[PDB]
Amino acid sequence: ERPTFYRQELNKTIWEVPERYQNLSPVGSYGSVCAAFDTKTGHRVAVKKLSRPFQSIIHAKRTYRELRLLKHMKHENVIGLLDVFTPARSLEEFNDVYLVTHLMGADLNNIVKCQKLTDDHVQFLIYQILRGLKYIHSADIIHRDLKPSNLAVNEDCELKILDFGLHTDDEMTGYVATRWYRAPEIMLNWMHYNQTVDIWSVGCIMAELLTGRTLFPGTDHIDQLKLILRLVGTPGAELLKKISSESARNYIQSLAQMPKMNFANVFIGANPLAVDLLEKMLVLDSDKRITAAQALAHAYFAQYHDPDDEPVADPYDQSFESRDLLIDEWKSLTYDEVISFVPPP
Ligand SMILES: COc1ccc(N2C[C@@H](C(=O)N(C)OC)CC2=O)cc1
Ligand SMILES: [Cl-]
Ligand SMILES: [Cl-]
Ligand SMILES: [Cl-]
Ligand SMILES: [Cl-]
Ligand SMILES: [Cl-]
Ligand SMILES: [Mg+2]
Repeated sequence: ERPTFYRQELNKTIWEVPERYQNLSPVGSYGSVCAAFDTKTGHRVAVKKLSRPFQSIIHAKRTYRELRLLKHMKHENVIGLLDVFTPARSLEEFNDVYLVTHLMGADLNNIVKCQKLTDDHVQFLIYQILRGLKYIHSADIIHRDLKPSNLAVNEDCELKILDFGLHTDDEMTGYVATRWYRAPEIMLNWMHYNQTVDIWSVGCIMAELLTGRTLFPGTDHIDQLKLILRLVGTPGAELLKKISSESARNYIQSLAQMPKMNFANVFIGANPLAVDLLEKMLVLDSDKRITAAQALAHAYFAQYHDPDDEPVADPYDQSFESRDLLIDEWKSLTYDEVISFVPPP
C-alpha cells in the first residue's frame, strides 16, 4: 500500500514526500538535504533529494551504486538507510529518488578543534572507526575518503562513518583537507590500490586527535609527499619495484634519502601504546600496514576490545561495477531496488 504524498517548494525545489515526514527545513546542498521529523519512528532524519539522478550513464550508474551501498550497510558504527522512496507510480514516470537517514549532529572536526580530549577519548573514538572498518572491509568495500568531516559524533562520544567515496582534480588541488588524509599511493596514482588506503587515513586522524594539529597539511601534492617522506622515510628498493608508473618511480629517486623518524619524539608525551599503533598504521608500503581486524586486538584498545562483539558483513556482490549498460537499464535496476526496500525493525 502506497503512502499519501504531499508537495511543497523548498527554496527553489519541489519536494514530494510521504505524510510521515513533517517540518521539512533545508540544511545543505549531487543533491539537496532537508531535516525533518519522522512521525513513524520518532527520529529526526535527513532527507536527500538526488539532483538529476539519470542525466547520463555515469550519473545513472552512480545513483545505483549509492543506493546499493546504503542498502547493504547494517552496523552500529556505519550510516544506514532508514527509507528510500519515489512519488512515481510506475517505471514509466520514474524520475526522482529520495534517501532517508538519521540526522547527524556534530562531526569529528567540531570535537578536535573545540574539546580537550583525554587518551581515553582517543581510544574510544579510534576503536569505533576500526570496528566499522572491519565490517566495511569484510564486504570488500573500500571507503576511500575517510577524514574528520565524514565521521559523526554525539554527546556520548559515539561515532558513525558517513559519506562513502562514491572527487575531481580541482577538489584535490592546493591547501585542502580533501587531500591531507589520502594515502600516498592513491594521491599520486603509484599503483592499483586496495583497502589498505583506509588504514593510512585512520593513522592521520588518530595523530590529529592526539596533537590537535593536521599531520600532513601539504600546500600541494608534492609538498605533502615531502612532509610524508620526512616522517616515514624514503622508499627502499622493495617498494620502488611495486610502483607501476615509471614516471613516478623516476621522480621518487630524484629525492635525497631520509630515514624514518623516532615517533616518540614527534608525538611527545603520548601513550607509548598509541605511538606503537601509529608506527604500524603509517607504513609507506601498503602491503605491510596493520589491518583493521589486527588493530582491534592491539593492546591500546584493551579497555574496549570484545572479539564476540565486532561483527562482519554479509557478502556484497559488486559485479555491476564492470557491467556496461544503457541509461534506461541502470534506471530500471535502480527502480527495482527502491521498490524492494525493507525498513529496519
Ligand atoms: C549540514 O547539512 C547537512 C546535514 C546533514 C546531512 N546528512 C546527510 C545524511 C546522509 O548520509 N544521507 C545519505 O542523506 C540522506 C546524514 C546527514 O546528517 C547532510 C548535509
Ligand atoms: Cl506516510
Ligand atoms: Cl544509522
Ligand atoms: Cl518521480
Ligand atoms: Cl575533514
Ligand atoms: Cl549483494
Ligand atoms: Mg562529507
